Formats: sequence, C-alpha cells, structure tokens
Amino acid sequence: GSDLGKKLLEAARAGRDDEVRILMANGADVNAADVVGWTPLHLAAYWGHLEIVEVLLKNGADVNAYDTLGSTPLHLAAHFGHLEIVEVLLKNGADVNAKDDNGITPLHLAANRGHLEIVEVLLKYGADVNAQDKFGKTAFDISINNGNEDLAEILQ
Amino acid sequence: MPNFFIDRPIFAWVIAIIIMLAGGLAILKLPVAQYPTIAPPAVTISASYPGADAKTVQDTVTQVIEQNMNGIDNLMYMSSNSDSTGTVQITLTFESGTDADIAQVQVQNKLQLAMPLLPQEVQQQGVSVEKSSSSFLMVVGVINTDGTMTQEDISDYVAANMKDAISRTSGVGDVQLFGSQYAMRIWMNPNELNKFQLTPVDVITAIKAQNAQVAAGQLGGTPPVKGQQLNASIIAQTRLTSTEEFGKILLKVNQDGSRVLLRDVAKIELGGENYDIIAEFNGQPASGLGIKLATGANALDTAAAIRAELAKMEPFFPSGLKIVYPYDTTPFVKISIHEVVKTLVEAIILVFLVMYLFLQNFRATLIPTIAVPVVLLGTFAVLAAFGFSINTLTMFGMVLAIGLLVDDAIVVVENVERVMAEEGLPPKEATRKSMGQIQGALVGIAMVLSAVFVPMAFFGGSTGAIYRQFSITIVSAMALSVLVALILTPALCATMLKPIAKGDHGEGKKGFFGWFNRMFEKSTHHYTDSVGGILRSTGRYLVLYLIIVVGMAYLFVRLPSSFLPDEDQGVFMTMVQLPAGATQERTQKVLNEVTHYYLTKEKNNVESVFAVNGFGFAGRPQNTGIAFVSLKDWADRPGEENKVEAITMRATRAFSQIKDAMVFAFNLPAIVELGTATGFDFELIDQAGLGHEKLTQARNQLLAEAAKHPDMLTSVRPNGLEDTPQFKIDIDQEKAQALGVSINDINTTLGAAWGGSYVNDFIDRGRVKKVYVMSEAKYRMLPDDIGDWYVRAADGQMVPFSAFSSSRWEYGSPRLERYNGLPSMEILGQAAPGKSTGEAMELMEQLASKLPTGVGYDWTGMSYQERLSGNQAPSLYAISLIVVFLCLAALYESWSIPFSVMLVVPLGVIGALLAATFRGLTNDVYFQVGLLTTIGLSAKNAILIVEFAKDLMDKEGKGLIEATLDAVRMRLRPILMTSLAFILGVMPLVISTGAGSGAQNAVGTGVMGGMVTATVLAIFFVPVFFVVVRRRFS
Amino acid sequence: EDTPQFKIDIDQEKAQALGVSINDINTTLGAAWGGSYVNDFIDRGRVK
Amino acid sequence: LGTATGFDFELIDQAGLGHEKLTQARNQLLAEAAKHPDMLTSVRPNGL
Ligand SMILES: CCCCCCCCCCCCCCCCCCCC(=O)O[C@H](COC(=O)CCCCCCCCCCCCCC)COP(=O)(O)OCCN
Ligand SMILES: CCCCCCCCCCCCO[C@@H]1O[C@H](CO)[C@@H](O[C@H]2O[C@H](CO)[C@@H](O)[C@H](O)[C@H]2O)[C@H](O)[C@H]1O
Ligand SMILES: CCCCCCCCCCCCO[C@H]1O[C@H](CO)[C@@H](O[C@H]2O[C@H](CO)[C@@H](O)[C@H](O)[C@H]2O)[C@H](O)[C@H]1O
Ligand SMILES: CN(C)c1ccc(O)c2c1C[C@H]1C[C@H]3[C@H](N(C)C)C(O)=C(C(N)=O)C(=O)[C@@]3(O)C(O)=C1C2=O
Ligand SMILES: CCCCCCCCCC(=O)OC[C@H](CO)OC(=O)CCCCCCCCC
Ligand SMILES: CCCCCCCCCCCCCC
Ligand SMILES: CCCCCCCCCC[N+](C)(C)[O-]
Ligand SMILES: CCCCCCCCCCCC
Ligand SMILES: CCCCCCCCCC
Ligand SMILES: CCCCCCCCCC
Ligand SMILES: CCCCCCCC
Ligand SMILES: CCCCCC
Ligand SMILES: [Cl-]
Ligand code: NA
Repeated sequence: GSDLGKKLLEAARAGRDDEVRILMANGADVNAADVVGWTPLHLAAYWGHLEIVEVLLKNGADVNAYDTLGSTPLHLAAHFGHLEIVEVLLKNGADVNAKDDNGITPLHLAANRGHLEIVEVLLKYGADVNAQDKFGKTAFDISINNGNEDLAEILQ
Repeated sequence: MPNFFIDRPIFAWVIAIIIMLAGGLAILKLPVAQYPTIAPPAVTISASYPGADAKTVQDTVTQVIEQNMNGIDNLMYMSSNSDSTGTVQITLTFESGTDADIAQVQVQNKLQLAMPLLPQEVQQQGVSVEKSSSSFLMVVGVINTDGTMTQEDISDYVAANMKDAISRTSGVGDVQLFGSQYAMRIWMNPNELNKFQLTPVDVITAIKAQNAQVAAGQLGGTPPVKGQQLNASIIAQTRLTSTEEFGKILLKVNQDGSRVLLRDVAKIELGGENYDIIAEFNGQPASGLGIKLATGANALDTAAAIRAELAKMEPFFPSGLKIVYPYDTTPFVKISIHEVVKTLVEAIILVFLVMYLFLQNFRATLIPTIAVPVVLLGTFAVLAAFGFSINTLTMFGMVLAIGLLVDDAIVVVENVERVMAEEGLPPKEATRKSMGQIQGALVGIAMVLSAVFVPMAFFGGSTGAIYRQFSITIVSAMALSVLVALILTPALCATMLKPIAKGDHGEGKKGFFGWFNRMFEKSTHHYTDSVGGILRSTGRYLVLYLIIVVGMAYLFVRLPSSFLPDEDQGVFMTMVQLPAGATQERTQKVLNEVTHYYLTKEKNNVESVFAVNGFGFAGRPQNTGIAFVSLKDWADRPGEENKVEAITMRATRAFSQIKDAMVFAFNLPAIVELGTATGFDFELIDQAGLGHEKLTQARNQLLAEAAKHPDMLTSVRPNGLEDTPQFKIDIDQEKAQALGVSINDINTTLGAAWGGSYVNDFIDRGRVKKVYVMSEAKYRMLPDDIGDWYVRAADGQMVPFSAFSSSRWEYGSPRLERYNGLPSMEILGQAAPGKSTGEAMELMEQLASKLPTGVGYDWTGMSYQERLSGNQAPSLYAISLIVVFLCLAALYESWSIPFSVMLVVPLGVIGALLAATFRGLTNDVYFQVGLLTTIGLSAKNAILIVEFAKDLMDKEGKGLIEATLDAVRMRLRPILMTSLAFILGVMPLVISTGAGSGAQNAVGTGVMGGMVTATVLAIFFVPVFFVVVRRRFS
Repeated sequence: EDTPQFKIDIDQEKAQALGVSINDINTTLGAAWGGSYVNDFIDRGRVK
Repeated sequence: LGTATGFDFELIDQAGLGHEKLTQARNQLLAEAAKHPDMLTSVRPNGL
C-alpha cells in the first residue's frame, strides 16, 4: 500500500472524478486494496460512480479483483442496482459467473434485490441460470421465495 | 441626607460598621469556583448494549427512548449518538432558568415507562440519567511504578478503597472512575467447547444456576406450632466469590464419569468490564478519579479536603501505587484571588499617594482609605444576597469597578478641600456647601450608570449568564459607592479634615510640595487659556470629533471578536486521529511516539503525559486517542517560548510529519460550552425518511458548495464519523431448521463469543461485580474464526457456523446522529477572517435551501443561543440610551443639555480600540465590560463639569464661556487625580505575563488606553460639547 | 444481637446424578419453608 | 367550576356488594329521583 493508493481508494469511494484524473496522471496504484481486499474499482462499483469505473478500467484496473470473501466489483454493482456499471464491467471482461466463498453469483444478488434490467444483462452475457450457492439455491429459487412474479417469469 | 450625616457622624460610622460585618461574614461564607454555571441545563440519558452496532443501538434503544420523551417542560432541543461501541447518549437541553432537578426527574420518569420496551440486555446494564457538565475541579491519577498492577487492577483498587471516601469528602459533588471495578471474565475456547459438545449457551445456563442467591425460609417461622422454642433463618445457595469457584462450575458429566468444569473450556480471571480504553501516565498503567465541585461548595476547601483524605489512604496502598495530580484548577483560582486582592490593595495605596501628592495632608488620605474597603466589603454582602460566588468573572468585575469606587471617594474629599481653600469656610460648613454642589449629581450618576449596566444582565443564553455576573457585581459596587458618598464620606470630611485659610493653595510652601503647587497652579492657567482658545474656534473640533467617531467605527469592525482569553493553565491536549478501521495497537504506537516527544523535546516543560488510547470527543472507536499533557510549575517555565501557546505550536509542527495519523496539540478553552470565536453549529436533518445514505450524499453536496466560498466559510467539516467496512453474516433459516439448530442458540453463540454477554453478578470481597462471558481474543479476530464456533443441534450433533451462514463485506455507520427525533448530521465551521458569524450562518442557510427534497436543517448549541441573544441587543442598547437621556434630562431640567454629556462616549472607546488593536488583542467580554466602565467614568467627569457650569449660569448669572471656564478649572484636579491613580492601578495587569495574564491583559489594556484618551480628550471636548449644545438650543 | 443461621447446602452434582433439576429443589425448599407469592385473586371485589 | 345549577353525585359500594347489586341501588335511586320532578331534573347515569 502506497500514499497515492490510499488517496485513490478515498477518491474512488467519494466519487471525486477530478481528483481520480490527477491521481491516474501521477500513477496512483489501481490495484491498491484496503484490509478487506476492496480495490478502487470495488469502491466505485459499490457507491455507483460510473465515470471513475470507466477511468480505472482504462488505467488497467483488475475487472475480476476479489475481496477476502471472494466478491468482485460485478457482485457489488449487480447487488446495488447500478445497471450502467454492470454493462461497462461486462464489456471490459468481468466474469459473469464469478462465485464468492458462499457460491453466490451476480445473478443471485440481482435476483434477491429484484433488479430486472440487471438480470437480463447478466443472462445476455451468458450468466449460468442453473448456478447453485452453498445451500443449493438458484436465482429462480430466490425469485419464488421473494414472491417476485416478473423475475420468476424471466428466469424460465 | 449628607447634611443629616454631617451632624450625625456616629450614625454614619454605625452604617459603615454594619456594612463591614455583613461583608466580613459574606467573605467567609461565599462559595469559591473558577467559573459559575453558564450553559443552560442539559440532561444526558446514557445506555450500553454489549457487542451492539450503531444501527442495532439506534433501532432498539435510541428511537424508543426518543419517542417517549414527551410531556417534559421547557425542552429547547434533543440530540443523540448511537455508535458501534454499543453505546447511546441522548442529550436534552432545557431553557435557561429551568430547575435542573425537575428537568432530570421529568426525563428519568418518562424513561422509566419506556424501559419495558428496551432489549433485556439493555435493561440489565441500566440507563443512566445525569445532570450534564464538563468542568472538573481536578483529576486524581492513580499509577503503578513497580510493574505489578495493570490498569484493570488499579481501577478495581480505586473503586474498592478510594472512590466512595472521595464521594463522601466535604464539597465533592460527583466522582467518575477512569475505568471499571473488576468483572469475572470467562474467556471461552471454542476448540474445548466443541470437544465436549458444549456451546456458550451451556456456559451461561450453568453460571446462572451455580452463581445465584436462592431464597429459603425460617425454622419455627410464623404461623408456628404452639410450643416452638427456636426461630432461625435458613441460608440456601448464595453468590460465588472467587475465580476458583467459577473454575469448578459443572458443565457436563461424561459417559465414563469424568467431570467437565468451566476451567476446562475457558480462562477465568478478574479483569475490566471493557477493554476499549488503554490509559498510561508516562508509559505506566493508570486509572484515576474525575472530581466535580458540589453546588455552593468552596473549591479551595474541597481540594484541600480531597488531598487530606488521599493522605489517609497512603498507608494502605499496595507497593508501587502512587497518587498524581495531572489536572487541578485550585492553584490557578488561588493565584486569581491573590492577584485581585493585590490589585485592590495597590489601588488603595496609589489613591493614598495621589491624594497626598495633591492635597498634602494625611487626614485627607485616610478618608478614601476607609470608604473604598467599606464599599468593597458591602459589595460581597450583596453578591452573597444574590447567591453569587467569588469566581473569575465576579472578581474581575470588582477590578473593572475600581475606577468608579476610587472617583466617588476622591470627588467628595477634593471638592471639600477646594471650597475651604477658595472661600475659607471651616470643615463642617465647607462639607455642607461642597455636598450641596455634588449631591444631586451623585444621585444622577447612580441612575445613569444603572441605565448603562442593568440592561447588560438581561441578555439570554450562555453569554447572558456571563454578562449577568459583571452587571450585578458592578451595579452593586457602584450603588454602595454612592450611598457611602452621601452618608459616610461627608461625615468623615466634616470631622477629620483640618481648615485651609482662604487663598492658601500651598504656593508659599518650600521644597517639592511648594514647587508642585506652583507648577500645577501655573499648569491650570495654561489649561484654562487652551480651553479659552478652543472655545473661540469650536468648528474644527466638531470636525476632529467626527474623525474620532469614524476612526472608532473603523477600528471596531477590524477588531476580531472572541469570548474569554486562552490561559496558561499548566495543561493542554494532543488529539491522535488515525484512518478509519485502524486498530488499538496502531493508535498505541502513535501515542508512544507523541509521549516520547514530550518527555524528550519538552523535558524542561512537561511533567507528565496522560495517554488515553481509544477515546475521542466525537466517538471513541479503536482509531482515536488523546494525550493530556501536564506542565511543570509556572516558576520553572520562564519566557513566552516555554508557555502553553509556544509548546502547542512546536508540538503541532513536529507531529505534522507523522504519516497516516492526524496529530495536533491545542490549549484548553476558558469555558468549554461557549465554543470557538465566530464558530457555528449546523444540523442537517432527514425530514422525509430518506435514510442514512441519501442524507450522507446531501451532507457531501452541502460540504462541496461550502468549500467554494472560502471568502465567507472556513473549516466546514462534519462532527461525526464516516461509514466503514462491516461484516454482514446471513443465517440461513431453512438450513438451521433442516439440521435442528435453534436461532436463539446461533444468535447467543455468535453474540456471547464475538460481542460478550453480561450473565449475572458475583460478590468480590464484599462488593457486587459483573460476570462477563466472551471468546478469548485469538478465536474472534478474523472471518475464518467464524467457522471454528459450533452449535449443538436437537439430535446432539455439533454443527459449525459455516454450515448454516453466508457472509459479505458492506459499508455502514459506526455512529448514527439524531436531532429532535429525526436522523441528522452535525456540521461545524466558522466565519472567514473579517466576516461575522451572522454572515457565515446566512450563507449556510442559502446553500442548505439548494439540497435535495426532504433534507431540512436547524441551528444548535452556540448558534441557537446567538440567534436568540443577537435579537435582544438592539432593544437593550436602545433602553440604555433612552433611560440615560431621561435621567440627565431630570438632573439638568433640560431636553438639550443631556447631549453635552452623552457625546463623551467615543472619547474613551477610541483609546480602548487603539490599545487593543496595537497589542494584538480581541473584542472579548473583559474588553466590552471595560468600555462600559470607561464610558461610565468619562460620563461622570462630564456630568459634574456640566452641573458646575449650569449652576454658575443659573445661580451666579455668569456667561456660558465664563461658567464653562470656571467649571473645567475646578474639575481639572479631581479628574487628573482619579485618572493618575486608576491608570497606575491597571498598569500591572497590562504588563502581567504570569498565570491568568490573558484575563489581566484583556481587563487592563482596553481600560488603560481608554482612560488615557478619555482623560486627555474630555477635559478639552466636554467644554466644547456644552458650549455647542447651549448655543444651538437658545 | 447476632442470630443463629441454619445453612442448608444443595449438592447440585449429586442432584443432577439422581435426575432432579435445581429449579424444582429451589422452588420446593423456598415455597415450603419461606412461602411463595404465586398470583392475585378477588376476595369480595378486592384484589388480594 | 360546574354547569350552573347541576350536581355531580357518586354512588359508592362500601361493603363489597358487587356491580349487580350496585346497579339495582342506582336504579332504585334513579326511580325515586323521577318521583320528585318539582326538585330534581335530568337525573341520569354518566356510565354505560
Ligand atoms: C422611577 C419611577 C417609579 C415611581 C417612583 C415615584 C417617586 C419618584 C421620586 C420622587 C422624588 C421627588 C422629590 C420630592 C421632594 C420634595 C421637597 C420639596 C422641597 C425642596 O426644595 O426639596 C428639597 C430637596 O431638594 C433639593 O434641594 C435637591 C436639589 C435639586 C434637585 C436635584 C435633582 C436630583 C437628582 C435627579 C436624578 C434623576 C432621577 C431620575 C428618576 C427638600 O427641602 P425641604 O422641604 O426639606 O426644606 C424645608 C422647607 N420648609
Ligand atoms: C494623538 C492625540 C491627538 C488628540 C487630539 C488633539 C486635541 C487635544 C489637544 C488640544 C490642545 C489645545 O490647544 C489650543 O488650541 C487652540 C486652537 O483652537 C489654540 O487657540 C488659538 O487659535 C484660536 C482660534 O484662532 C485663537 O482664538 C486663540 O487666540 C489661539 O491661541 C490654543 O492657544 C491652544 O492652546
Ligand atoms: C481534563 C480537562 C478537560 C478539558 C476538555 C477540553 C474540551 C475540548 C474538546 C474539543 C476538542 C476537539 O478539538 C477541537 O476543539 C478545540 C477546543 O479546545 C479547538 O481549539 C480551538 O479553541 C481553543 C480555545 O482554547 C484555541 O486555543 C484554539 O486555537 C482553537 O482552534 C480545536 O481547534 C478543535 O480541533
Ligand atoms: C474518558 N475518560 C475520562 C477516561 C480516561 C481514562 C480512562 O482510563 C478511562 C476513561 C473513561 C472510563 C469510562 C468507563 C465506563 N464506566 C464508568 C465503567 C464504561 O462504562 C466504559 C464503557 N466502554 O462502557 C469504559 O470503558 C470505562 O470502564 C473505562 O474503561 C474508562 C477508562 O478506562
Ligand atoms: C452615557 C451613554 C452610554 C450609552 C452606551 C451604553 C450601551 C450599553 C448597552 C448594553 O447594556 O450592552 C452591554 C454590552 C454587552 O455586550 O457591552 C458592550 O459590548 C459595550 C458596548 C459599547 C458600545 C460603544 C458605543 C459607541 C457608539 C455610541
Ligand atoms: C432598567 C433597565 C431594564 C431592562 C429591561 C430589559 C427587558 C427588555 C426585553 C428584551 C427582549 C425584547 C425582544 C424583542
Ligand atoms: C471603627 C469605628 C471608629 C469610630 C471612631 C469615630 C469617632 C468619631 C467622633 C467624632 N466627634 C464626635 C468627636 O467629633
Ligand atoms: C422613547 C421616549 C423618548 C423621550 C423623548 C422625549 C423628548 C421630548 C422633547 C420635547 C421638546 C420640547
Ligand atoms: C435578572 C435580574 C437582574 C436584576 C439586576 C438588578 C441589580 C441591582 C443590584 C443592587
Ligand atoms: C500650546 C498648547 C497648550 C496646551 C497646554 C495644556 C496644559 C494642560 C495641563 C494639564
Ligand atoms: C476561604 C477562602 C476565602 C477567600 C476570600 C477571597 C476574597 C476576595
Ligand atoms: C437630597 C439627597 C437625595 C438622596 C436620595 C437618594
Ligand atoms: Cl496631616
Ligand atoms: Na433470537
């Protein structure tokens, strides 16, 4: 962990586009990670900062970087309903079937929070609809348990 | 009335004697404290939820209590903190003048009815309702030097053998332990628990069974069988008393018949209730007592009594234990008293010298030497009657009134000495005529000065309570001075002064006093010639007056505003702030570096560093700490370079090097509740259930905009904490039910192990203390450790936590704030250099009206009080000016002549502003009260010039210029005498650099400069004012 | 003046071995020798 | 203060009679009050 690495983590989180720009020019470590294993891309994905997700990927950020529990930026973006960031991550080669330590995928998380637009995008980029978590649950099992009629019909 | 007492000097002496005894009695019985109660009454509700996060605390404790704080009288506002230390503090602030006891009992009564709605673990810990205050009398440190005791061991010894005795000590109002009494700590091992198919649930169940009080009954209890001879109580099971007994608690009997005891699955020791704080004093383990002074108590007596009780405890102290006094106010308060008594005594000595220099007889010098003490003693008797204390504000209030008290004495005696010299009348007849000339004016002056000072007592809020201390002190001293001037002083003059033959001005004397009288008589003719010339060309002086008025107005706007000067109190604070999520050990390494700096780079200045790791003022997570620095005595720190302000700046500059840690030193404020000079306290409020995240975005939007106006706003930051990574674990209900694992067993196992659990009480050497079960550190540090905790299913199989749970990283708040029941975020800031708080607040309001839908705002603390204190000022200034005018109108029997007196105001103010500006001081409370007394004395000088002038025109039919010239001639000597005595009297306060010099400098500087100009200008300008005002109106 | 006390001591280990719960023992001893306030009843319209 | 010329009477059960007997006593008192229209007017219970 470097001085500019810490500055980039804080800037990526806060959504300060202009500060990230200056930090990219000075070569702030894009693979900088905090104690839980979150990169600037993780943080930008979580808090929904589209411009910074794009700028970090341009500057050779790991699109499939995983935290200490095996969660990727696509997991975060899919879970918190950031449609534009999900599309960008998938276009820059994000593993659509990425499994965390619980066996949970972006499709599982999106299904759980009922993000219909995101579920369609994930399925479009070839998300495994039959993918089971550690409890043997699919995105379909989540849709019927949540009682989401629209979602259950799409996961046919 | 003066005539009455000239013929009755014994009656006069009797009145002086009664006043002296009343004052003498008051001096002995009057309370003593550094500062009186200023801040409006506040009641704090405090609750602990062991192992609870900010949201859990907020949504199960804080919201329920807040919803039940209804039907309570005189509530201004309500604010709360819920943080991830498992702590809630709700603060209810009440209208100034509210009974603090009624406020507290009303709050705790409404809480009592809300207690059944709180979680069982919160009801078990309890919910404290306390009168809020931050002023400690002193902090007693208790350390161990031979390395045989931890902070936990010292805390328990202090709690068991010291705290109660100090609480019982005379004048002690409250005592806070810096630590807890011991708890029985059961440190659980999950490997051993799983080995014998046991969980924390079984540990808790066994402790409640085998550590308990059990009711039995009596032998031969009523109603008995008739003939029963013996009646005795049956004692059954009573609470355990030792780590040995807790160790032997039976958990399981195995198939083969071997016993599983609690010591087989846990480490068992006496430890602290909490491990959040790590206290060190010069690197050595430390506890201590925070002692507050009781209402109406004498601070000096209490401090002596505390040290007397600590002395009695010395012989029983375990080896290595030692008392230290890192903070004690009473040395400072003792120096304040000494310095004030010194100033009042020097003032009386200087009046004696000036009185002899001019009047040159010892009988004259004795009259003020009697009169001034009588007034000062009388003033204490009236303070006592109003229920005031001898404090910094009331003591310096008397110092600021010295000029007014000295003048009343000098005016009466000097005028008798003149009347005798000019007319040849004997003392008694001379005193009658002399009082005849001034007695009407003295009463007029009393009413005018009442009109000036009395309205100062009716400002609301904290600043009002401060101004009220000076107002009553000064009005009382002034009021008694006039009573003594009309009763005692005339009687003393009539009976003590020797006659002076008509024409004898001591010009015929030899030596210094002959030369002086010749010089001063010659100087008086030079003065009357100058006024003669000034009065021939009054036009250019009205021009010079407006230049002064404009210069005054200009200097007023440029002079930075403040409350009370910073002081060298031999102590200051160092703040240690690490990045969010930083651990206790990382914070400890920075504090070790900060402590090492002070005992190395400032070994000459620093006596001790009190390092409190895991303590902050806006939340106490693991990434925060403070170093409380105590300095060596003032005597051993000579020069400005070795004072708190210089050490502070040096420390801050050195520590700015420290990487990944915000560290800075700062002096303590005079009174904490007033806040910073032109600071504001803003609340951003969620008014439409937006939630934490949308309110954060709104906060950032406001902060971003505030940063774009550095011309108006400076250091606009949040007071709270930023969201941090947290470990969300989801229990799969289906998997739990499938394996036959109850959710109670899962939630207890997790909570008990990782969070800790208060089970019940035991009795340690005759003292009831708490029993906590918790995981030993090494099994609750990292996410992988979650899988090492097992829960027994219905069928008896041990199921790991991994089998029925899933986890992920998310962000959440470690401290959630609420204002008047709604989610809030406190924003601090201050007006830019040259800008007023009003302007800064006006912009913040403008910026706030541009935030998203459902985001409101309010002002709190100093900002709430400023809005309500600022709106009163115009009314109080107006009432003061109107009543002054009306009193002078009644005195002079004229609507016009009053203006000639009132025009003097700027002549004093200009000198005060020049002296303050030049010396680099601020427009503070001491300076402001200084202006009123300077205005007061110059007004008094002017009143008597105009009375003498007007009387000569009315009675002796003299001309305007003739009357004015004869008036200023007669008033020259008394005006110069008062000014020479008083200026010399405040000279020590101006040059002072010792302890309490900040206050002395603030009192002295403005008064000295103000008196210099007030004296020099008024003697030339008052005659101009009178001539111009008489000409313009007939 | 100081009074004599009859200290009874329940062996919880020996009780557990015989298959009797401590709660049943505590209630039995307490209820019998000291009495036990169970709940209220209504005597001629007054709670007692 | 009140309702000009109105009274506010409280019938009391002093001997644990019960609600049923006290209701009869109330009815007896209401009936007798109706038999004196020259003195008492609108004499009625406030309860249900
Ligand atoms: C506040 C509102 C609330 C309501 C309060 C109501 C009460 C108001 C105060 C009442 C004051 C009125 C005074 C009455 C005096 C009557 C005496 C008349 C005779 C006289 O010439 O007065 C002599 C004294 O005055 C003198 O010789 C004094 C010198 C001349 C006037 C001096 C002016 C005093 C200073 C004014 C300060 C401004 C005050 C503002 C309120 C006493 O002569 P004698 O009768 O004993 O002789 C023997 C003759 N046979
Ligand atoms: C930095 C401090 C500055 C403070 C401001 C200064 C004001 C206080 C000093 C007052 C000094 C008065 O000094 C006085 O001035 C007047 C000017 O009108 C002189 O008067 C002179 O001019 C007038 C007008 O033409 C003539 O009538 C008169 O015969 C002549 O002597 C006096 O002879 C002199 O003694
Ligand atoms: C045992 C004695 C207890 C004393 C309690 C002290 C209360 C202080 C709590 C707040 C501390 C947090 O720090 C914050 O408040 C300080 C108030 O002292 C501010 O300090 C401010 O007021 C001081 C008044 O003496 C000035 O000397 C400083 O120049 C000024 O900046 C800091 O700029 C700010 O960072
Ligand atoms: C903040 N304060 C003045 C100090 C200074 C030095 C200290 O060494 C300590 C404190 C606060 C006190 C608060 C007390 C509190 N209480 C009076 C028992 C308390 O309940 C807690 C708590 N975390 O709830 C403590 O940490 C505490 O035990 C503690 O460890 C302290 C402590 O050790
Ligand atoms: C003789 C005429 C004196 C009139 C002035 C008295 C005003 C005092 C009003 C009051 O009670 O407020 C006290 C106030 C509290 O902070 O103390 C002060 O701040 C001092 C105010 C000095 C103002 C100088 C005026 C110059 C222009 C005329
Ligand atoms: C002798 C002086 C009396 C002073 C009384 C002051 C009371 C005025 C009340 C101020 C509040 C007005 C708000 C508009
Ligand atoms: C401490 C009280 C001292 C009182 C002494 C005053 C004596 C006054 C006598 C004056 N006399 C009547 C003689 O003129
Ligand atoms: C608020 C009232 C102020 C009092 C002003 C009275 C002035 C009267 C002037 C009479 C001129 C002849
Ligand atoms: C708030 C009460 C203010 C009253 C001030 C009166 C002072 C008179 C002293 C003699
Ligand atoms: C030429 C100016 C004269 C001024 C002299 C004033 C004398 C004041 C003595 C106190
Ligand atoms: C016992 C302390 C008395 C102090 C008196 C102070 C007088 C100003
Ligand atoms: C004649 C003097 C008047 C004094 C009243 C206070
Ligand atoms: Cl003499
Ligand atoms: Na539960």
